[PDB]
Amino acid sequence: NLNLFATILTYPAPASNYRGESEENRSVIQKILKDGQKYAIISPESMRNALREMLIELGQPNNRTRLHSEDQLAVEFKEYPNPDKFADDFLFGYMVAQTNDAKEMKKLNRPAKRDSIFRCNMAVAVNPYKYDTVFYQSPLNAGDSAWKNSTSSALLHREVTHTAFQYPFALAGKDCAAKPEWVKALLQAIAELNGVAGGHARAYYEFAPRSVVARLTPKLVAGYQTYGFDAEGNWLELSRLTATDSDNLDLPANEFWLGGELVRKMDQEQKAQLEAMGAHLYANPEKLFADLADSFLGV
Amino acid sequence: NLNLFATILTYPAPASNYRGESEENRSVIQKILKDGQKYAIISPESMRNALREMLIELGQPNNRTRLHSEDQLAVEFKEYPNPDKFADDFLFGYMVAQTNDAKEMKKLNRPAKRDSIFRCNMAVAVNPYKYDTVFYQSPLNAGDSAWKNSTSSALLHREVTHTAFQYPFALAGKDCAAKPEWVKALLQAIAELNGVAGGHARAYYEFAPRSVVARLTPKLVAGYQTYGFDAEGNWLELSRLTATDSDNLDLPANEFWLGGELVRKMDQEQKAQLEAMGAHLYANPEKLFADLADSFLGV
Amino acid sequence: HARAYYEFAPRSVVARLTPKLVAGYQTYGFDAEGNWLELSRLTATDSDNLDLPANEFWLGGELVRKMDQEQKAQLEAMGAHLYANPEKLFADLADSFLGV
Amino acid sequence: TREYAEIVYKIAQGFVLSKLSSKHDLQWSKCKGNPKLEREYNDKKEKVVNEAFLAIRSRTEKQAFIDYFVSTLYPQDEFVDFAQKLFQDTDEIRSLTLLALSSQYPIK
Amino acid sequence: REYAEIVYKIAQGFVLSKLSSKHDLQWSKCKGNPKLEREYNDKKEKVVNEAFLAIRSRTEKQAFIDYFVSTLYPHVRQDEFVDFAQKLFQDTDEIRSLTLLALSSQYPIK
Amino acid sequence: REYAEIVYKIAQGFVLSKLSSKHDLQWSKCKGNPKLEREYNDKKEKVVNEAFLAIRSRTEKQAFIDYFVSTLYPHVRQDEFVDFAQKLFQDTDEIRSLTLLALSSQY
RNA sequence: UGAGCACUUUAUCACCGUGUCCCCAAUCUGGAUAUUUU
Repeated sequence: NLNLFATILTYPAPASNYRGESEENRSVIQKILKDGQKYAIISPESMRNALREMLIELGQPNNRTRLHSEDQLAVEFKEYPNPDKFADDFLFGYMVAQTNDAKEMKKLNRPAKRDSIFRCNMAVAVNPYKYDTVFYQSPLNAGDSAWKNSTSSALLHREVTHTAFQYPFALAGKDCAAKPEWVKALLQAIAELNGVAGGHARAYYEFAPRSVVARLTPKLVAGYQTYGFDAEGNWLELSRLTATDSDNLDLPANEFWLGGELVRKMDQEQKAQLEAMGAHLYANPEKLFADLADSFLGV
Repeated sequence: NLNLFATILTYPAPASNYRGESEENRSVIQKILKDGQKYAIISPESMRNALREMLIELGQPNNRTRLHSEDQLAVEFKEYPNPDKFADDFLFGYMVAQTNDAKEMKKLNRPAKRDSIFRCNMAVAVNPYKYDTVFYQSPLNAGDSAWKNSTSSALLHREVTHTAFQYPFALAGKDCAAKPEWVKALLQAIAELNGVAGGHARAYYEFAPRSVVARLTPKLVAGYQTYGFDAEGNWLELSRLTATDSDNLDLPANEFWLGGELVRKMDQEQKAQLEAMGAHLYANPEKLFADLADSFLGV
Repeated sequence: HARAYYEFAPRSVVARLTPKLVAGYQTYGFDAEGNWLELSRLTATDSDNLDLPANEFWLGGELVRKMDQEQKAQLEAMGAHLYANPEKLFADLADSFLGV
Repeated sequence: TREYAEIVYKIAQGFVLSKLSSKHDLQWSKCKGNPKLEREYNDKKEKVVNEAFLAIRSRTEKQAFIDYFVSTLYPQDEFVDFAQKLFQDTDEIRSLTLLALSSQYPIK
Repeated sequence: REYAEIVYKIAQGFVLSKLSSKHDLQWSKCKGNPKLEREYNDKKEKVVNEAFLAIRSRTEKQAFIDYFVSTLYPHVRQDEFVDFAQKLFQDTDEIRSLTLLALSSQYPIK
Repeated sequence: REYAEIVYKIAQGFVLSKLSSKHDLQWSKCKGNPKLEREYNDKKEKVVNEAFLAIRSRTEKQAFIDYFVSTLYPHVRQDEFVDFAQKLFQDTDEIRSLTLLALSSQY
């Protein structure tokens, strides 16, 4: 069977994400370091919520809708997680550990087991500096209104960083009942990927992908160095040189699919040279996802 | 539904904005850097106040008026934020977190949810040098008057920079009750956008837009590289070449709207050539906003 | 246990003496991950170049096989102080031991 | 004992005292004059000490290098060797400075 | 070490040179005086304060200022260490750390 | 790299040529009395310092000014001109970081 | 190198999970006189 997995990156821009929930005077964004340098941010689970929301706006069932009425966030549910009557959030009937028992396994024969069929990892930035502020401020109303917010005035500052960052993911799934429409919708929705890290009316960021690269779609898991291309520089072109070399003389090549940035500004002669099988060269990244889904899904 | 988002820039000029609130001997303007170079300034929330003020002068309700009587700034309020009886600062009934509770949710059924329906980001300059002074000075009165300001004399200097800078924004909204008049007024007011960064009687700057470009008004979110055009050079013309190419042969085009500068001084033959759909070419930027609002709003 | 197996490979095996009972270094009282071999017997032999015969008591330490080998060799003796690998070392030990 | 211990302690108390006498322009003699002026002086010292305490933790490990806030708190012949001593193995110097800041923290 | 004291030496030379530009180079008029010593240190402290303020403001321009602006206005001296006048092209950060340390020490105010 | 010393070495020959041009009998009269050296030292100081202002004025013409001046005095220029593509294709690295800070601010 | 002097502490294996928050921009101030020879 076919297994596919890909990597993307977004355009450079300023950004900042609420990540502390620890202190009020100052905000911290830095999460994890590399080789003695702090240049990585962002959580590997917020994009799950972003995908869920986008799937909600695309007409698939609203199985789990976030509601904001209480002080602490709570999420409602339907009658019960069912991976057959509906998409079950891409068939995400998850663990229900409680002493009540009396689960559907004895009534609806539902073992409560998951159908994950998805893989994702935390993003990593490419710029190390996180020691700049903006020094905004908040006022005191004192307007004799019925509500006073803080009854004080403060001079609190925030931290932002201008960076572009990469993102790997894997699927490694297989077609089943009601899957082709749902997997096709997932591949359609991953193209946009907006509204990440909740609402942000002061900083606006997008996850529109450029230079998307997917690896080894028909073959079994053999990929390596998912975090390869970086520093606004192409790196998979030498990977094709060293892994599954284009010529079938010392290392036979493989079916690859390449994004738009790596071919928009790159040597014209190389396009003709990279024609042992022609690979898959496209101008806009969104164009190739439909064809890739058609090929991998088989229909 | 239709979603629109655009980018603008202003004319080059000298400028300086109070941004330190830290020290008195010297003033600092530089905020954030890029690729090892410091060429970005300005906050993404002052223009919100500018829009609020301009909407005040346009005859919409004065829901939240800034008052200057105490040493620390305080802003008054009406009886309660209501997104129905009035514009609610473009329906900005925001969070009210207090222990009193007894909110209108139990009396007026108002969940205190604040509609946003707006997106904006911090501006970025295009010139890196911020190491010049003007070396002004302040006197000592000593005129035997009833009030002495500082009872001293100082030789303090200030920093200015001559630069033009770009500005992206997004709306991605939809028409609702009482919206068309309010969104039309917002689009009318964004054309002028004067009085930014508070009062400034010594340095006078304007946000009059030239070479405004809006993207993908009817289609869903697919835009990329909002910060593209810069260095007093057009860049979206090649974007049309590579994204939604003008000819409908290898990449079908899309409905775009272009500003005045990109067509005022540009090849005459290109106007005729760029006629696959004719796009939207206008001389003054203010002219196209009314038509764009009419088309997107539907009335 | 089979898993997490530990194996005893030779690593800088050094000791020798004339037909007299053991003494001097006492096989213990040494530091960790250092040059206990080196510090101990190099200091003793510098103090006892004439007191004990360094010709039969060959060199010590696998690290000195990488640096300052020439200086130590010239200051001590031109004896059979070869040290490249434990296998050939024990081979020449057996070669010299067949005669005795 | 001309060692690191008193040197960091001396510069720590000197640093905090100097800038509070610069920003606020206050002396301890005025503080003891009346209980009223003392408490806001204590409160002003409270804000001064904590902002450095939190921020010095913000920059950690070798990215702190030997360049610190307000240019290493702007600290003759003994300086030459002492600078070289703190040139290498800087991890303990920053850790022990937090002790001095906690010592300067007002009681109660 | 040797570079550190070299940084120390140029710090004294620059300070006295600025004093020579503003007033007399020699320092004997301010000896046991409650006013002459007061003004001598006052002009001394203000000169280093403004020079140090300019240097510490260029925080993120570490390399470039060490090529261009932090080395012209301070009159530097070279005798034989051309070989060691090379890390200024690749280090560009610790040298600044030494300079700010030297200037901070040359702040004789109680 | 190597050009750093090349610029370094040629500068002492440049200033020595400068001294030999404006001044007469060069260093042979230094052993006469320390007095005349003071005028020689102050004159050699007052010629370099005025050149500091001109050399650091503007990048474009500070090139044009220093080519003609540099071609005049030194005599080993034939070696350096034929090598490294005439200072690496005319203007590169802001004239070697402004002529290595005018030879480290004249020693 | 001598008489009480043994022979191993031995062999195997999963934590399932899932899931992040809204709000905000201040102020004033400028300076004085002065060249001649190869």
